[PDB]
Amino acid sequence: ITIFTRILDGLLDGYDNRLRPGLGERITQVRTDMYVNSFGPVSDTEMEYTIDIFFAQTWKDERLRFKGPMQRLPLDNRVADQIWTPDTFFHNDKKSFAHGMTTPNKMLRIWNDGRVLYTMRLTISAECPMDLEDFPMDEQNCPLKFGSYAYPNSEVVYVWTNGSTKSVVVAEDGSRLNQYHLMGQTVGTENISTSTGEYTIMTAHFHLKRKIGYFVIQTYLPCIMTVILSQVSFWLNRESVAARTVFGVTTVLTMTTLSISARNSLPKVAYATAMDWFIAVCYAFVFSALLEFAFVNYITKSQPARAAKIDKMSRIVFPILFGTFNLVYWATYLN
Amino acid sequence: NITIFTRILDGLLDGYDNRLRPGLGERITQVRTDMYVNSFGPVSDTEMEYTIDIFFAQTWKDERLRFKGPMQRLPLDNRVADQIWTPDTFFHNDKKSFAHGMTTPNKMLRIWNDGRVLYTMRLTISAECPMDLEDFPMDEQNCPLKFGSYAYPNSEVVYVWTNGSTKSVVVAEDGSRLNQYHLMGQTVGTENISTSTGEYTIMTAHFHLKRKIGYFVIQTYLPCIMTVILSQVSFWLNRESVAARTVFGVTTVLTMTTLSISARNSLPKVAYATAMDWFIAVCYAFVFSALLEFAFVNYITKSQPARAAKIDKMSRIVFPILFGTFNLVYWATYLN
Amino acid sequence: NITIFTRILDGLLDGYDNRLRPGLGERITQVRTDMYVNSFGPVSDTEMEYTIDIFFAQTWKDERLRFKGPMQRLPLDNRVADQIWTPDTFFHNDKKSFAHGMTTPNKMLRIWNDGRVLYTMRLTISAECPMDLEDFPMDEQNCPLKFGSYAYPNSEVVYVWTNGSTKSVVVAEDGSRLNQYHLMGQTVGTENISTSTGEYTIMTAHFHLKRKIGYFVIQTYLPCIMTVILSQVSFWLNRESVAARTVFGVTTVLTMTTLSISARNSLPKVAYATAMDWFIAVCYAFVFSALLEFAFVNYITKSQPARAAKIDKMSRIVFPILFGTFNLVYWATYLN
Amino acid sequence: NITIFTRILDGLLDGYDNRLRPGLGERITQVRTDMYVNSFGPVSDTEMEYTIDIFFAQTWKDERLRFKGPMQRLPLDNRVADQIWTPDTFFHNDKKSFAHGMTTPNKMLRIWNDGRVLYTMRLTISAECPMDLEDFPMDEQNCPLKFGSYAYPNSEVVYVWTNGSTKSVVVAEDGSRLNQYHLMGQTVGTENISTSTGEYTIMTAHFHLKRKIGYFVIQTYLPCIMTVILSQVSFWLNRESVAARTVFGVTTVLTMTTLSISARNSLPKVAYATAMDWFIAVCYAFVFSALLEFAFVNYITKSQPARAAKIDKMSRIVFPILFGTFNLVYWATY
Amino acid sequence: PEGDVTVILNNLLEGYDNKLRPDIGVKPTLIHTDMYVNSIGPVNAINMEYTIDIFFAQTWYDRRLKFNSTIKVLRLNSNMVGKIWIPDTFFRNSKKADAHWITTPNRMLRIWNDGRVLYTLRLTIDAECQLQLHNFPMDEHSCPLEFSSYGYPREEIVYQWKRSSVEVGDTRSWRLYQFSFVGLRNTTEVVKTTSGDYVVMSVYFDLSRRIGYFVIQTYLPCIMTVILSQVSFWLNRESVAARTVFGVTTVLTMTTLSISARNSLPKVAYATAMDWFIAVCYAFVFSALIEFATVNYFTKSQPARAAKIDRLSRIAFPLLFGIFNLVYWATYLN
Ligand SMILES: CCCCCCCCCCO[C@@H]1O[C@H](CO)[C@@H](O[C@H]2O[C@H](CO)[C@@H](O)[C@H](O)[C@H]2O)[C@H](O)[C@H]1O
Ligand SMILES: CCCCCCCCCCO[C@@H]1O[C@H](CO)[C@@H](O[C@H]2O[C@H](CO)[C@@H](O)[C@H](O)[C@H]2O)[C@H](O)[C@H]1O
Ligand SMILES: CCCCCCCCCCO[C@@H]1O[C@H](CO)[C@@H](O[C@H]2O[C@H](CO)[C@@H](O)[C@H](O)[C@H]2O)[C@H](O)[C@H]1O
Ligand SMILES: CCCCCCCCCCO[C@@H]1O[C@H](CO)[C@@H](O[C@H]2O[C@H](CO)[C@@H](O)[C@H](O)[C@H]2O)[C@H](O)[C@H]1O
Ligand SMILES: CC(C)(C)OC(=O)c1ncn2c1[C@@H]1CCCN1C(=O)c1c(Br)cccc1-2
Ligand SMILES: CC(C)(C)OC(=O)c1ncn2c1[C@@H]1CCCN1C(=O)c1c(Br)cccc1-2
Ligand SMILES: CC(C)(C)OC(=O)c1ncn2c1[C@@H]1CCCN1C(=O)c1c(Br)cccc1-2
Ligand SMILES: CC(C)(C)OC(=O)c1ncn2c1[C@@H]1CCCN1C(=O)c1c(Br)cccc1-2
Ligand SMILES: CC(C)(C)OC(=O)c1ncn2c1[C@@H]1CCCN1C(=O)c1c(Br)cccc1-2
Ligand SMILES: *[C@@H]1O[C@H](CO)[C@@H](O)[C@H](O)[C@H]1NC(C)=O
Ligand SMILES: *[C@@H]1O[C@H](CO)[C@@H](O)[C@H](O)[C@H]1NC(C)=O
Ligand SMILES: *[C@@H]1O[C@H](CO)[C@@H](O)[C@H](O)[C@H]1NC(C)=O
Ligand SMILES: *[C@@H]1O[C@H](CO)[C@@H](O)[C@H](O)[C@H]1NC(C)=O
Ligand SMILES: *[C@@H]1O[C@H](CO)[C@@H](O)[C@H](O)[C@H]1NC(C)=O
Repeated sequence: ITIFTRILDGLLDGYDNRLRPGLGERITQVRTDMYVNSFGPVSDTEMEYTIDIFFAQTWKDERLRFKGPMQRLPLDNRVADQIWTPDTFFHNDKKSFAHGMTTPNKMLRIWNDGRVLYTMRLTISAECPMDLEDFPMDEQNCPLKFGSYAYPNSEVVYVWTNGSTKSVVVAEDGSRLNQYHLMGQTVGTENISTSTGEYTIMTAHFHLKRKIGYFVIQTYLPCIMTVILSQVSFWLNRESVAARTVFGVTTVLTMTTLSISARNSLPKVAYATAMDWFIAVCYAFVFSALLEFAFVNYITKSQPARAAKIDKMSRIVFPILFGTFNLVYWATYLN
Repeated sequence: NITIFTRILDGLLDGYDNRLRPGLGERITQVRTDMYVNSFGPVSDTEMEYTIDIFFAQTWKDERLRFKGPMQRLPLDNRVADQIWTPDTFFHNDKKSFAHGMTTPNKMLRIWNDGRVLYTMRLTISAECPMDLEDFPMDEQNCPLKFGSYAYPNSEVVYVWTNGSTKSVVVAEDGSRLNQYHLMGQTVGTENISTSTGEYTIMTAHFHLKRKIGYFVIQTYLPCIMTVILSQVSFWLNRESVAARTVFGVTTVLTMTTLSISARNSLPKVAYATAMDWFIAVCYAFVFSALLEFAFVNYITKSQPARAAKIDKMSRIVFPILFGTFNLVYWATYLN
Repeated sequence: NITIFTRILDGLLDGYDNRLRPGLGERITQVRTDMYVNSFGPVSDTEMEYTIDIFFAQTWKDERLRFKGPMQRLPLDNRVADQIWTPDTFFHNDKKSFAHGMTTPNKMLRIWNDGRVLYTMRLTISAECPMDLEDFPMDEQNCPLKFGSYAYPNSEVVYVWTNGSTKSVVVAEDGSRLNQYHLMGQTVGTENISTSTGEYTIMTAHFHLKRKIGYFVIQTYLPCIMTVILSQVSFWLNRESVAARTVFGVTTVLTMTTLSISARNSLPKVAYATAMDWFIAVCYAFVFSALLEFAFVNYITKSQPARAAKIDKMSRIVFPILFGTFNLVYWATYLN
Repeated sequence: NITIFTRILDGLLDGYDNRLRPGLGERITQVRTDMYVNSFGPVSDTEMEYTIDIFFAQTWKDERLRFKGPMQRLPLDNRVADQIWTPDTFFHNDKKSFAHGMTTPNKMLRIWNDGRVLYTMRLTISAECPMDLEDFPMDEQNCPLKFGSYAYPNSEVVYVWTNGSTKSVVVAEDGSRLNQYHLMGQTVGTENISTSTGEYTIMTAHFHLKRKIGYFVIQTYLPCIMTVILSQVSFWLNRESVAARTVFGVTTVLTMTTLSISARNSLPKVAYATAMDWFIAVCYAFVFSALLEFAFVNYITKSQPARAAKIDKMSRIVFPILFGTFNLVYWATY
Repeated sequence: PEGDVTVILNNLLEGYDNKLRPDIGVKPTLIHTDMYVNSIGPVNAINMEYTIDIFFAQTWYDRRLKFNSTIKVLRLNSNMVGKIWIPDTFFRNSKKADAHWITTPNRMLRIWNDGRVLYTLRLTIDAECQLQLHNFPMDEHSCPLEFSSYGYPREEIVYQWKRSSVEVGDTRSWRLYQFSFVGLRNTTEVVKTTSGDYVVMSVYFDLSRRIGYFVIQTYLPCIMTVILSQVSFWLNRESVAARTVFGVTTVLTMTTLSISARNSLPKVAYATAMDWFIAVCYAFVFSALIEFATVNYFTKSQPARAAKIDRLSRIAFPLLFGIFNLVYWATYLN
């Protein structure tokens, strides 16, 4: 134990953590790996998502070289503050924090070679802009851009470990989402010239497909059961004017209320979604049904044969014209 | 006396390197851990998480802390905890957590002559509780609390539960009450996991819960059951009162629609049906069927008044039984 | 003058070890505590908690801070509180709390020639207040506030309340006002609890409160009472107006249904019925009964017009009286 | 060598008083400022505020930092930023803000031989954006971002934009992220204001916005337009169908009432009517008038059946035209 | 200049005691306070509080900070506030108080040759203000902001204002939708307690509510619903279902409308001026239904009364509501 205390003091004695390793001589290469402990709740309304990861970085620091009986140096966060570490920052980060209980969740391991292994646990909320045209049969891709803030590529460079495959791992238990399937992950790296230098930002893309089950129960079934209800009016006689009216007047507003209700939970986007269109025609079908009764009742006294006919015909054309719409609707957006 | 203890502390910390765990290169640091749940915090189904207020204790041996003195132990504050080495235990499934700090950090350090350390602290932790809601609201859910070291694998630090004389996990009787759940029990566990940074030993604390049906009986089930019988009152009216019969069906059919959406708005946006959803689904079928009954009755009341009237009399007894028969099987199915 | 106090402070802190409690190995540090509630924070029924903004004072004697000087006290800032030893008092039932910091930390340190220290601070604390809501909205609740040392059992540190002159618990008339509750009064207590880490002396401050019924009279009771009276207006119509009579019942039963769910959403998800729940239940029975009354009358109006018509004439007087008598017994029961 | 830079830093910070601005008693400290909006955050109409994620850069010259060395610029971390003097710039209209901290504080310090300092940092800022919603939801809003020093007036510190006004503020094309607003453009400005603590130079960056009407077309206008059309279907029924005609009027008047409260709940509780309110107001008049029309015809249907019938056949053409013309005038106006 | 000032500061901090107030045992330090309100944030009657953004200042004399030099003032930043003595000023009715840390701690420290110190910091405060919203939404309130020393009673510390006691900023930036800033007054006093007799300093802000929102959100839909219920008078009793819908649905909406109105407001036990308006409107509607039931119970047998009731209701019911509206508004209008 006493031997290692002197090793640490010898490495940190006269060690300036304010300067990156290789300043003015070599670029600091940082191989990075990532393990997603859990994929956090995705907020469509806020166009963001949360993620809890173990973010590891390894670089070579010659000032930390040493010869001893051990092969490395398992240490705590205590030493991480005393040495130099990369100033990595997540570009598209909204709000994030490093877990601190029981102690700062950090790990420092130093090798005789001088290579440093520096991993930490982070929960990050980042922006994930979405296009919701195909909602709720939609797929989304959420990025995670990160890189150095003060050191361009001429001084610090990032690269993925093990190659672009298996560089990023995700715990199967932690990718829990109520509304999305986590299809897969793809990594990337690109240099970008900025007015403060050309930095190398590395990205981790998370592709997602939305689950239709929830909206089937909350929106689609309530709408489909309301359109068929409006069509029951056709099976009544024009003599029951009030009854026929109650059917139409109520089902059109039920359809209106379902629209506003179904949209309140979604982001206030200024364009229609696949759910909106479905609701739109369902409103047309119910409104058409009520308009059908208004027509028969207006001509039932002058053209009772035509008015009566139009009732018998509506009992078959409306369901087919709606049933055929669902066939094309669900086939188009699920293809 | 006070000056004597000042010298004891100085002797232990003189040349003490808290950056190194006890037994580096000599012995693996074994950390026996105990836990006391001061309160089991609110469970958030929508957020799939739960809160918990615990006293988390860890005890290990540090040779450098050997002292000889009049007193056997050393009741101290958090001030010394920062000066000595302590395990870097962390809760894997943690969402967000913090250690209470008022008035001072809620921490306790006790050192015995042997060198054994007792290190306990107060923690409020929000952790993930993945839930399966197929049998909701008559389901049982288990919320884990897996924890272990972050920088020291099993080859350097090992965790173990308190073997005897202290129940490994304790729950305060004052704190365990929950508005929506019964806290059935707790089960502990220990497991090794091979990772690219070593094989760590995570210790688990499972908290098992079964949901309370009282709230949903009154908020969803009774409103649904009272709405289905309302739709059946239509049978006690004459076919001549088409508008009246219509008001019954259209109104109860939409009431059932509203109850569905309302009951699901408060719940997590899961993409699968629950036992409550099915219950609502059939209750919607019964009310829609009742309206469908009048629509059929009203269509043949002029051509077959004997049949139209006859089915209104049997519908008055078949519908309640056919709904009552569903409740008998439904409540027996999920409540046994 | 100023330089004199600077040297006094330096002499007291010179060689002072704040890691050790005063009297370690000779005497237990007794901590006399007083409390002044600057404001009683909002009470959250849903979260089963309450907030409170208090001035929390602790006074003990430190043999090491004895000094002789001109003035008898030492008005100092918070800067010195960190340099000396202070008790590690913590609130057991605390959920989340914080110490006010603007403009400077709300803390005060006063040292006397004797060595006695006065250490007071301003704290806003949210603590658990478990409630039994059987008598809701006519319920009385008692919210505790347990606190004590975390690292020092009774063998090392003990807490005690102040004498009567310095009232143990005071509550500012400016702060106790609550929109939904009356703060009846406060009672203090002290008790030892044997724990696996020692026998600690926890001191409790209980705050008793009864809910204000005004809000629920306007939001739930009147809408329910007016909806049952509305349903009974159906009796004043003729059976010939079948659709009209139906509109009364069908609408009022759902009006009562909606009033339930609306009144049911804002309250904590408790799995048991409250005094309000039963009230809503009876109003639903009276409204549903009114609609069922017409269904029976309309069913026998063709065969027994004398019986059907007469029961409509008595329903006008039995329903209001039978409901008025229900309200009389209801409101009398839960008010006493 | 690394050791060479270690001595350079110590020599500069040795005896360095960061409590004093550079050029104290000789020259006013000029601070050239640049800004890059990494993302334009959500605008909260209810809260009359907006969020923004920027890289806020400030550059000044400090003679005390003049150094001679191998490399002519010194790429450094935040560690040194606290040890030297930096401007105390503050955003006047700031509500609540914070500097990103992961993995390390998002800050950058670069020093040159001349003594010129470059100090940039990443900030997420929530600031006040007072709005006038008379033309809501067809409205344009401008959100400011006033900033300047807190303790140094113009006599001690002065701010100026980089390379003139042009290109001082940039916005990432990926970062222009608003669901409900278009980010038209940005214009900068500078002004001195005399205050009881001195004459400070505040610098402002205005962000102009035009609201997107698409969301409200679906949530408010169409429900209103289709509900008035629903109410007018009543004219095509006979006065004999009193209950039916009543059901139309009774229902559409309350539907229109409900839509107002619903549409109004999401908006700021402003004490003046918006373009949406008026639109809803007339749609309520159109539906209520239709119900009143039936009450009139049904009141005279027995006494003047020719007139009662006349007003029905007349409502079928005058009501739609008067509403269609209103939308023509309404939508054409804005 | 720079070197001189550096030595003046070092020579004033060597033997200085932050932990000791000036005039300790000699006299009571006088603190001349001033305040500039940047904005008045949202009022939250639910928790009986309100937000406020201010530049708060304290100016005391400290003997230990006397320096002889040619310069007049030492314009410095916040880095010196922690290395000198600062009053323990705290706010007695604040629920929470926050400072501003972007870009630097939003504080300034100015020192004169005389020993006078100017210390002002930016603050945002959530102060508790109990509201007697009985005349709501026609209610008038005044809300305080108390602050005193936490540990130095009257003998040790004392406060007093300037003639610039308070200074308000641009009122348009202020996010006060339902209220309008009118008044601002200051008060000094000494409150006695167990720990001592502290001199407390309060500043009241006077706010008068606006009806615009509630007029559109509540009063109008209430006024139109009672009217709709009275259109039922212009229909025949033959169409029983028609006029039954009129009454049943209108009592339904006036009910829902009341709950919708109170939901967004604090849960006060007593009744407000609006609750009364909503209550009597419910009576006007409920009274219209029972009127039809009475007329219906008489129509079949005795069409004498059943006919003249509607004739009089069409005059009284509308005219009795308008007189009530005049009584209501004029009672609170002035
Ligand atoms: C014919 C016209 C009828 C008049 C218009 C009717 C207006 C009332 C519609 C209510 O619909 C609900 O509104 C909630 C609040 O907007 C939504 O809550 C959901 O979404 C909200 C916003 O994202 C969240 O605040 C909630 O927690 C979440 O449950 C919910 O999904 C939606 O069904
Ligand atoms: C007939 C055709 C039209 C369909 C029906 C339209 C109306 C929709 C019903 C709304 O019902 C409410 O929805 C809230 C959410 O929107 C729920 O809030 C609950 O759940 C929310 C989200 O979980 C929380 O934010 C709330 O605090 C909590 O009270 C609440 O329980 C539920 O009664
Ligand atoms: C004429 C008969 C009587 C009618 C009385 C009114 C009937 C009920 C209308 C409710 O309308 C909803 O209210 C929500 C709550 O106010 C709004 O939520 C929206 O706005 C809220 C406030 O900004 C947010 O809290 C929510 O998250 C957001 O979804 C939502 O848009 C709106 O449609
Ligand atoms: C037939 C019997 C009666 C049945 C009544 C059922 C419907 C209840 C009416 C709901 O009205 C809405 O309630 C919201 C609360 O649920 C309010 O939200 C407002 O106030 C809430 C609490 O202050 C906030 O949470 C919201 O963001 C804010 O929009 C909103 O203004 C109000 O219009
Ligand atoms: C994958 C990567 C190198 C970026 O990860 C770490 O470097 C890291 N950092 C911390 N930990 C790890 C390892 C690696 C595999 C996942 N993993 C863990 O989950 C874990 C565990 Br089970 C217990 C204690 C520490 C860690
Ligand atoms: C059980 C366990 C070892 C895991 O617990 C602690 O080590 C611990 N840590 C803190 N405290 C305790 C004891 C132990 C029993 C519960 N208990 C307390 O509740 C308590 C009390 Br009443 C007052 C002061 C300190 C504590
Ligand atoms: C009673 C106790 C020792 C527990 O007293 C405090 O803890 C305390 N701490 C600070 N202050 C107080 C006293 C106590 C009585 C009311 N009171 C105050 O409210 C107050 C006031 Br008005 C101004 C300045 C300081 C204080
Ligand atoms: C434009 C301005 C001077 C106000 O900006 C900076 O001074 C700054 N500060 C930090 N960074 C930058 C550059 C400039 C362009 C945007 N930009 C970045 O996005 C970036 C990146 Br990709 C990686 C590392 C650092 C930065
Ligand atoms: C007069 C008073 C003591 C109440 O003064 C402050 O409290 C204060 N403290 C800081 N600042 C101010 C002055 C006051 C007038 C407006 N005003 C400012 O807004 C401001 C500005 Br524009 C820039 C830099 C500092 C300040
Ligand atoms: C970006 O810079 C790195 C480091 O010089 C280099 O390896 C890489 O090839 C460059 N571009 C791309 C597209 O990889
Ligand atoms: C973990 O590894 C250690 C060391 O081999 C062993 O003693 C222990 O039994 C293992 N635990 C499990 C759960 O496999
Ligand atoms: C608490 O401890 C003291 C000292 O041992 C004892 O006198 C007192 O009776 C104890 N109180 C309780 C409730 O046990
Ligand atoms: C400062 O000025 C006063 C008044 O002239 C004088 O008494 C004192 O000696 C001077 N101090 C110094 C350091 O010059
Ligand atoms: C209060 O404010 C007024 C107006 O500025 C001022 O004249 C008066 O002196 C102030 N009074 C106090 C006690 O601050």
